[PDB]
Amino acid sequence: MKRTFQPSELKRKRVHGFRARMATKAGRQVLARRRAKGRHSLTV
Amino acid sequence: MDVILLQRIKNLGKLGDKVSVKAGYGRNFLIPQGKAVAATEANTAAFEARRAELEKQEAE
Amino acid sequence: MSKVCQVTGKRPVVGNNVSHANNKTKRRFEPNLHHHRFWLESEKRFVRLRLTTKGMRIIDKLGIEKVVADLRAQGQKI
RNA sequence: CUCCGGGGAGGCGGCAAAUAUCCUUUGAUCCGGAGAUGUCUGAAUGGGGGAACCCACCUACUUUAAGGUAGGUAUUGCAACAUGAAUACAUAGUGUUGCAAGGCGAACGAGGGGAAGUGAAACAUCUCAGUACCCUUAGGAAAAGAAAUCAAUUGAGAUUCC
RNA sequence: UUUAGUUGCUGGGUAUAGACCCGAAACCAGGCGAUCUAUCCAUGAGCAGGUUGAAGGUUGGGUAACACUAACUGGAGGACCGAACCCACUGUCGUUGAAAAGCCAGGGGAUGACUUGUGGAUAGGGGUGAAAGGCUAAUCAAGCCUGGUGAUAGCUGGUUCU
RNA sequence: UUCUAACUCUGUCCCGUGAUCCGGGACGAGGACCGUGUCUGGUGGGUAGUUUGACUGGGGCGGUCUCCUCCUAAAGAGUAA
Ligand SMILES: NCCC[C@H](N)CC(=O)N[C@@H]1[C@H](O)[C@@H](OC(N)=O)[C@@H](CO)O[C@H]1NC1=N[C@@H]2C(=O)NC[C@@H](O)[C@H]2N1
Repeated sequence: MKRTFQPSELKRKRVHGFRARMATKAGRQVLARRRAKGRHSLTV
Repeated sequence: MDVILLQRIKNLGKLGDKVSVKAGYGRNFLIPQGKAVAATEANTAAFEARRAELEKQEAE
Repeated sequence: MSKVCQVTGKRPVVGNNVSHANNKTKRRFEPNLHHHRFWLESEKRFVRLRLTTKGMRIIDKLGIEKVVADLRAQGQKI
């Protein structure tokens, strides 16, 4: 049966990407939190 | 508003009289058309000291 | 770009509605703002300002030129 | 990598031994200070974009082929200058130059908004509490501050903290 | 009129704090989700084969002219039978399954209110719904994550040497 | 009743300007109305927070809930359904 995850890299980058996060204040706060926690990879 | 005229008005008076006028009449009609100006002490002194004769000269 | 009076600086403030049973809910009080065109002789033109009726009372008492000079000195495009 | 100072026999960073070529008393490795170089992304600022990519223009020098070197080309605010409508003076608009700003980061400060769980042995006034949280913005601290203040024997004498 | 207090140290009790420990269904604030699914927008793609024979047209009959009529053409339809494709009516099996919704044998639609790819829009007391309180990432009579938060529990359990 | 000068136009033309936004100008149609701020009466399950008793031969329905007199009450007092 069809499952929930149907991967598409263009959609992945446009929804969860670095520039998408930079575009809004809440996304910049997300990036700040992840930098403070010390994640090795900030975004997808 | 208290104003002094610079010309003649049919019911108000004429030529330098100080009369009490509703704020709208002065603000929207008289001042922006030059028929009168507000009766500040400086305005009254300036009108009376020099330009009284100058205004009285212009009949029409 | 806001409900702010150009002449006096008034703006909305917050308060409460109080009922007969003393229930309190948040509200705001707004200024009596609106637009008005003033003839300016020194520049031969009409200047349009967003202001309150208290702003008009101040303009009536002080003169339009003095008020415009004060706003320009405060740094507004009039 | 360079210079200056220290030091005086070993050294070629670690996982990580071996090995090779080796460097060094003409002073190495090492330690401290000052300089040189410093790709691409990122406020990213020549335009665009799915970050680390795609596409440009203008000068000066250089090449004879289809290029190379260096510099410049963002926006907004202020100032000077130039240009310039409806419209005659003007203003709006437009451009050049010069200056400044933006972003990040622990807590503490000031300001703009602001709950509910809970307690009241139920609950609406009240409490929780101007707390949690969101937004703007400083400084090494901030804020406040030199009485239109208190006191009540006619006395005290700015603000802050215990 | 009752005539020994007071300040330390240790211990028993009480009060304010999470106050002996573990346990809700909930409520509030700020963020993350339409790669599943619901509806919509733009641009592309798909539907073997066989039947039936609507409107209209031509010709001949028939009328004072109509009207009427026969034959031939013609190819309509949320038309018919039936593969692909899309569904899900019955039964057996499976139920620590091959599978967190299937296989097998039969079944329905199959040119349309049709099926489908790519890219977009709508975000939580909101969305969308040919309407079942259905769906909104295996979660829905109010999604998920992080904070208020160690919420409160007149209830249940547990509570360690002589 | 009339007027225009505040104010309105999701009406026409011109300029910024290469532009169905916007601003300025010229007209036209309205006009002290409409509309907005403060105060105030009405309406208001649209939305929100909550309440909606106990006893009881299970609960609900019915009955009862405070006071006085007699019996049950076992010759002092008190004694339940
Ligand atoms: N600290 C909280 C105290 C709560 C009150 N005590 C509750 C109360 O008694 N409300 C009643 C009630 O709602 C109703 O009358 C009745 N009884 O039904 C109305 C009819 O006017 O009158 C209300 N009374 C008041 N309205 C006034 C007001 O708001 N301000 C000033 C003063 O006039 C106030 N008192």
